[PDB]
Amino acid sequence: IESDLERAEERAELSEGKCAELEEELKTVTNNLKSLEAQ
Amino acid sequence: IESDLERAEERAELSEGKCAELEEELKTVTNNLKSLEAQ
Repeated sequence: IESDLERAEERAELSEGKCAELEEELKTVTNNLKSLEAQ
Repeated sequence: IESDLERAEERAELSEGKCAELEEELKTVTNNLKSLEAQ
């Protein structure tokens, strides 16, 4: 169960980092879309 | 350790669910941006 918990924490950290990066990417993409939609 | 694994799996699977929703949101907004920029 300890061996289970360590890899569970590792994948959780990886997923959280990926989610944060994708949230930043979403913010940038929607900012560019809003800027381009003016024309 | 069992309790730790339980709530770890809980918020982990919540994280991948949110990540998948964010992935599809990025895909659709990118498609919309490409469609607008095509013309």
